[PDB]
Amino acid sequence: GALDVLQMKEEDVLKFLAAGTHLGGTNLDFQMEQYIYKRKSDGIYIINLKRTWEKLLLAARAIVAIENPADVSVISSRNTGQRAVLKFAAATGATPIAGRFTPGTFTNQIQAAFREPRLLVVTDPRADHQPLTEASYVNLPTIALCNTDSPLRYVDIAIPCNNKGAHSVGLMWWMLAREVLRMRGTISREHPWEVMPDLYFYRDPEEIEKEEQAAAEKAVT
Amino acid sequence: MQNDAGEFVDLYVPRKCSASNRIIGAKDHASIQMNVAEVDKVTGRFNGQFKTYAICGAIRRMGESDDSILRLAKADGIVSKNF
Amino acid sequence: PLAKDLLHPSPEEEKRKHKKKRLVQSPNSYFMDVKCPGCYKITTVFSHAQTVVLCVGCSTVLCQPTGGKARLTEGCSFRRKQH
Amino acid sequence: VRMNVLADALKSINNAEKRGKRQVLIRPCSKVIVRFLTVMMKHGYIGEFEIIDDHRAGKIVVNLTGRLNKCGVISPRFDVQLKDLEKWQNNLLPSRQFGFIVLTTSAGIMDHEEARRKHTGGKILGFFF
Amino acid sequence: MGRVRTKTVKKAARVIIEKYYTRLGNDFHTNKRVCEEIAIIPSKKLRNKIAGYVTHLMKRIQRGPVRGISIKLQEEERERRDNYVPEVSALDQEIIEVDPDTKEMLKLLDFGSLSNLQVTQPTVGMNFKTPRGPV
Amino acid sequence: EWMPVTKLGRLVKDMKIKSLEEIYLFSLPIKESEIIDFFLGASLKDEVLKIMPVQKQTRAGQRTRFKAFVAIGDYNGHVGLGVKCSKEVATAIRGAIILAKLSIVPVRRGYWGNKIGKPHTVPCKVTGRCGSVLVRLIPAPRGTGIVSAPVPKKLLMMAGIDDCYTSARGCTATLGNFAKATFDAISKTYSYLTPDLWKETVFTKSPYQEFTDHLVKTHT
Amino acid sequence: MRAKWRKKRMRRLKRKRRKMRQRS
Amino acid sequence: GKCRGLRTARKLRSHRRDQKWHDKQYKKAHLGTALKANPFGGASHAKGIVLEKVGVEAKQPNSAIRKCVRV
Amino acid sequence: TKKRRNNGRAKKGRGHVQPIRCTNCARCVPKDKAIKKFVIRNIVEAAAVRDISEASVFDAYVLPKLYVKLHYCVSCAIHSKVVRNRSREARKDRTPPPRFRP
RNA sequence: AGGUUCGAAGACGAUCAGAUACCGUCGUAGUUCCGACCAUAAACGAUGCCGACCGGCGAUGCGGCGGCGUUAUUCCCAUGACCCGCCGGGCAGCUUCCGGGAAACCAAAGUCUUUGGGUUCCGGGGGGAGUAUGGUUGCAAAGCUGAAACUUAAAGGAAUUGACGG
Ligand SMILES: [Mg+2]
Ligand SMILES: [Mg+2]
Ligand SMILES: [Mg+2]
Ligand SMILES: [Mg+2]
Ligand SMILES: [Mg+2]
Ligand SMILES: [Zn+2]
Repeated sequence: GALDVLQMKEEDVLKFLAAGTHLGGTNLDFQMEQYIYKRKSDGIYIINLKRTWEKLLLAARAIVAIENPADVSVISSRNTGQRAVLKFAAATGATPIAGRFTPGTFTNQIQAAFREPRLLVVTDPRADHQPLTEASYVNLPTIALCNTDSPLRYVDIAIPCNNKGAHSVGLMWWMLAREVLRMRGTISREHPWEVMPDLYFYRDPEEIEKEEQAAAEKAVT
Repeated sequence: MQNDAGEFVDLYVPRKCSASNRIIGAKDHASIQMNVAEVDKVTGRFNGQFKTYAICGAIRRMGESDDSILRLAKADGIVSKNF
Repeated sequence: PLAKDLLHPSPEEEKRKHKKKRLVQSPNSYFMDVKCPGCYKITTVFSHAQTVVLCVGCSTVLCQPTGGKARLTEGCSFRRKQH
Repeated sequence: VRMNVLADALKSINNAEKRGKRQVLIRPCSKVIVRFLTVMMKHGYIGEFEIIDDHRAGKIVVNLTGRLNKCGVISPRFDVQLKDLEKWQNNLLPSRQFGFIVLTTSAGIMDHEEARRKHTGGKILGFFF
Repeated sequence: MGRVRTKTVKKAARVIIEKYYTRLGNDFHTNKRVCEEIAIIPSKKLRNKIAGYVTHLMKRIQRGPVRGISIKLQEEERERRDNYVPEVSALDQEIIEVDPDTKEMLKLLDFGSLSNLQVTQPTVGMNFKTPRGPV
Repeated sequence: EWMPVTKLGRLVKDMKIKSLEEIYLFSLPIKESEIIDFFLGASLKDEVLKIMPVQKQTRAGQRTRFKAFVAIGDYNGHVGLGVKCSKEVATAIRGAIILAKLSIVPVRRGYWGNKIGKPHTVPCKVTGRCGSVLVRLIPAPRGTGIVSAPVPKKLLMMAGIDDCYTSARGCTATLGNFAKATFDAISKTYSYLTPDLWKETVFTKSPYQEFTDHLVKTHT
Repeated sequence: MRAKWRKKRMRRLKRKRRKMRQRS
Repeated sequence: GKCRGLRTARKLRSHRRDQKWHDKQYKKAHLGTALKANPFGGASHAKGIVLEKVGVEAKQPNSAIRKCVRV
Repeated sequence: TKKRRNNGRAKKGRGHVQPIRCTNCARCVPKDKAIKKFVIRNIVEAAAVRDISEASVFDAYVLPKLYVKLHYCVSCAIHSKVVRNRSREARKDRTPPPRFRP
């Protein structure tokens, strides 16, 4: 996105800094080197937020180019992102796959679990290498949410934000959903989106089993 | 194709990779052809027409697919020059 | 990266690369003016000098040859020649 | 040691072409290399190439257009008469519809079709198709 | 020893649990009395073995979300997933502890000089990396 | 009676895709043999190349399965070679026929020189490699026919090539590898880039996006 | 046999042959 | 590898003619001792006198008395 | 067939490595080829620590450790079960087995 | 010269159907040093040398260069010991659909039918045979060069299944 309306806003910058999504790993992939700003004294690589925004806009243009919203598939094998891809598919009408991605989903045409999408979006290339390689048998262009040390073997629209922080993953997924909705005739580009970014955040079970009762005690008293 | 008489004697013309300028084979299932939907200048909304990029299987197996897509989008104007 | 610009490398990788393996060879050394305290004259000394440089007006050593660079004696001022 | 500068340059160009690179650097430049690249570029197999000129033998950065299959060399510069140019032409070229064989002639460094046009032979240099 | 159940009983027990979770209970005899009309079991021994596994699986269900599908368990899961967005976001922090290098990155991005950012003092020592090898 | 489970197969069945070259343009894999017999109906000739009895030693002696090599292709520029091994000869034959139908590749025909009419020979010398068998297909003038060993001769004949010089190296007695190397050589006639293909390719709509509404209505 | 022991046997035989030839 | 110089023809022909002695066909045909050992002496046929009639036992998997003549 | 890339020894940029005698059978084994085990064992058995502590003249006496380095030819190493045959893929990892601290 | 240990030969004791061996005891030549021979090893990376190109990563040894800092003395910088990088040459290692190969595997065993950077040595089915003979070196043992008659349809290499394993 080269336009002035298609620019990162201060609210977006604040979300990005609060959720993290710029503190990469200590390892740098040579094909991810073009997204890094600088390496800290901690060894943590600092990812350029503008390059991340540009790649996210490129991914949004790739996604909205498909007439059937069901033809794009979102996969998160790791738990930190399954809720994000579920909410993303619910908002955008995509087809989600969470948890164990069974082999032969895109290639073995016999089982009913077989499906052939027109776009692949991946939370993490290391966690989701199995849908990555299978996408190479069916002519499937791929988007992935790649970190500084993510391999880029079968990735096409690699977004350099993060894959480790749950807050960062929820934020990047919510941001992608908001962008692909604003590109289509869904959001009016003026008021902020009514969907809170916390909705996409993965929560560890010891929060689910204590937060609801803490909130119940606060409400009842 | 295109013998002396002029007609194109070849039953198809294959696509060439938009990065490596390589012929995408008939059985090269690793190849892709994605569409990047450009928006209008004023509201940033999809306007129906788009632009198309094709990558051969060799490039997007050695890993250089993302760089090629970014370069083509930069050249065509999708990505701003200040990237 | 399939499209590294070999014609116009930025000065950072130009300076990190080996002197022979640069686009054009450039020596890593330089010439320096050396001020010995208590003396007015100025001696032009090679940055990688292999010999002990002495002031012709004072029996003082200015640099001690080492493996890579002549280590200047303490208290001695130095500056560059035309970058 | 290096005994054929042109062979090294052609091998570097071929390797960079095979690896999908957009630009190749060949370290030892020479008049023969510049003329060979001129023939290749005028036939459209390569793009513009720029000569980096140091006070030693210069370097060349060539813009690869991706439409090159092979740019090999014939190392012993065999004398090629016009009577035996056809055997060379059907031993080194993939077909008769495309491919060029560059040989250094008395009239200069030029491909085989120009040599046959002006009726002269010479010493073989290399082939590119 | 050798009391292990087979696929025939386990799959049928899971199916009749996920079809008739409301009617089933923790009593073995009640379950073996509902089986004859909610299912067709050719043998009495097979029927009561299925009922026993149903009792065990419903004990496991009431003590935890077994992989067997359950509409009440799934609606609880749905309520616990697509809700509990906190009334205040987790990303609207008043102050953000920012790296000076990231501050320079934001400055070059042109989004520097923001009142919500607090510049951290960068650490000194460069002592990351685990020690190499054993010992 | 053919019920397809594929977007591509569904588009083929309901008259949405007209030519096999339309599929070949986008490199879409064919995953069911009932796609092409709709296209190459009654024109796909069939020939069984060899029946070889592979064996696997077990506790109670050895058991034998029959590996069938089937090469098919209309004599117009399409060819395919399938290899299937099964217990029964007929089952292996049918499986190899289906696989040869699946691995149907297009063949590029060129001219030896002085392009006059329909092309007759390979556009340039192509090399196929499989195991230790190396097969090279050299362009030949009109009327020379296919000069080669019989096993590649029939495969080149059914591929639409009229004239071709052939040079083979290695253990050509290995009929499976020998046929597969020639098939690989035939396949990469388009994988070779030639100056008449140097024009910048124009991109058309993929059938998946061109017929996505009809796919949604029909291919549920 | 082991190749080394065939070598040793051949060396013994060669010495015997040399001795017999020298005896003439 | 092999030499490829413009004036290496002497070494190439020398190495070819030196290495040509290492295949059985050329050594047999050009050494001359195989001709000496051949009873026919380079002839297609020969005439002889039957000294005896002998039977030759067949090889191991077969079993027959091959009827030969000592000539 | 070449079973191991390193030929089962650590000699990389050397011509000759001095031999050592196997602690079990006194076989001349190259030093970089022999299996080395550095056992650090209590000089008394874990069953006898209490009795020695009771019969000690000192109150807080720290019992000595025993430091013995063992070298084995691969024959004695395999026969003594310190090393075991591994699958073709499982031969490639060099990480020692865990100490089983818990 | 010297000879402590070990230990060909040898002696004895065991084991065994036999046991000229494996095990044990003893023990010569030798193993040690100096001088003179010999020139052979699975002398191996079973992989010629020089040169160019073609992936990534983390280390390691040497030299040099640049940097927060900790440490040694001292008052500070030098200079050592660490920490983080860069460059050059090495021993290597991990990963890779670069590519190759029959495969094992190899970033060289790649850049090879799209066959040509320069050059050296060398193989032509298995045996006979590294034998005979000749020549030559050596005190000797032996080293180097090295056939033929005849015989044979296989011998071999890598991998798969099975069987078997003191
Ligand atoms: Mg073995
Ligand atoms: Mg050695
Ligand atoms: Mg003794
Ligand atoms: Mg050479
Ligand atoms: Mg032989
Ligand atoms: Zn031992």
